[PDB]
Amino acid sequence: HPPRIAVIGAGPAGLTAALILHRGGHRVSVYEGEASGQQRTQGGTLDLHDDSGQVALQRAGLLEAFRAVARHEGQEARMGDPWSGEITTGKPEIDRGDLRQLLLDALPADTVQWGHSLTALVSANGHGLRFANGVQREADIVIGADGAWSKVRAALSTCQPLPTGITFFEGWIAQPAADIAAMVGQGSLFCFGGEEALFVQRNSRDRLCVYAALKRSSEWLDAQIAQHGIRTLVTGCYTGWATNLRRLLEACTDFVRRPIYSLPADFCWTPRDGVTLIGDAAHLMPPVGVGVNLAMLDASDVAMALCARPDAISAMRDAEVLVRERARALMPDAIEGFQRWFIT
Ligand SMILES: Cc1cc2nc3c(=O)[nH]c(=O)nc-3n(C[C@H](O)[C@H](O)[C@H](O)COP(=O)(O)OP(=O)(O)OC[C@H]3O[C@@H](n4cnc5c(N)ncnc54)[C@H](O)[C@@H]3O)c2cc1C
Ligand SMILES: [Cl-]
Repeated sequence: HPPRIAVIGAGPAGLTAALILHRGGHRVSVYEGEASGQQRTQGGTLDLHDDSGQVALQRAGLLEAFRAVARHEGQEARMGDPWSGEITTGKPEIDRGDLRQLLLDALPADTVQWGHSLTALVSANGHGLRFANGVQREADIVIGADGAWSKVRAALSTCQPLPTGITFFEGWIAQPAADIAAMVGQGSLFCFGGEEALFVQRNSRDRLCVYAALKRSSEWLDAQIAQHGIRTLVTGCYTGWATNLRRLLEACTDFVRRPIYSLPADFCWTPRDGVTLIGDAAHLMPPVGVGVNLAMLDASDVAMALCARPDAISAMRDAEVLVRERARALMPDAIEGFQRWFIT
């Protein structure tokens, strides 16, 4: 019988896998924890690399669609001196929500099962899935594309992501003043102040995404935030910075706390027939510019294998080796490199 394929997660990995499987004539459902009204809130910017994200879109028949919608407007990465506030200068881009929309727009209406938050995977008739809403399903193939805190990973491993000692505080400037819009430009502004850093990107709707990155223990942040709240704590950490960069920070309405976790480079799970992990589920690592690109490439490796080969279990097993070998080669530099951003 043609296999019942369950994808857990409607991120870039899960949607990329579902689209390649659908186009290969496979029966695929994606189970997404979030309700449909959740895309269109995410608008951070990213670029798809010619050897990963763009390969995945080509495999899914969407490379030209991506090229039609991408910005090719020569977005430059700028550097800011935290103390002088001086800015210097030294790749097809798409907002995160527009990437997810592109994949959703290419899929049949029924593909994604919204409000299906996986709570258990129970293996051998194949694999049982239980959802927080009480729904039960049975699948022959389960692709874990369920992100940093993958429930599918929790079925295969007791190993958890570890804190990096860095937390990003994410803010938005919906209508930047002329001065801060001109300072950031059309692209990115990166400011490394040691244990404080500031990462700003303009998205396709001329909104600024702000990451206030703090090297602080979770315990210290808990105490300070409990007392002062997020906004006061975040702004308080940059009082030694140039006035121009502090104004950029103070223009943010709210901040969300985004602890930066990573799986360890030595991460392993015992392979299980008919179950695998892709993207952040398989190899969550600090945000050094690989995550969406790897997620989509992983999805395309696994989905192509399931389309090309009649032995589904063996196809998945071979694709998993490639996913894991590729990620293990990148994770040490990602983990150590990220730490070196915050050295003093
Ligand atoms: C602050 C920050 C900045 C980043 N910047 C960049 C960047 O500039 N460039 C870049 O390439 N990457 C960046 N990343 C990394 C990137 O966001 C991720 O690597 C990428 O989104 C992973 O895709 P995915 O499909 O594996 O997982 P996700 O995109 O996390 O998708 C997982 C999906 O699974 C769903 N889900 C979770 N648990 C369940 C469950 N139990 N049942 C059902 N559904 C579930 C979630 O709702 C979600 O839709 C950044 C990350 C952070 C934290
Ligand atoms: Cl990343």
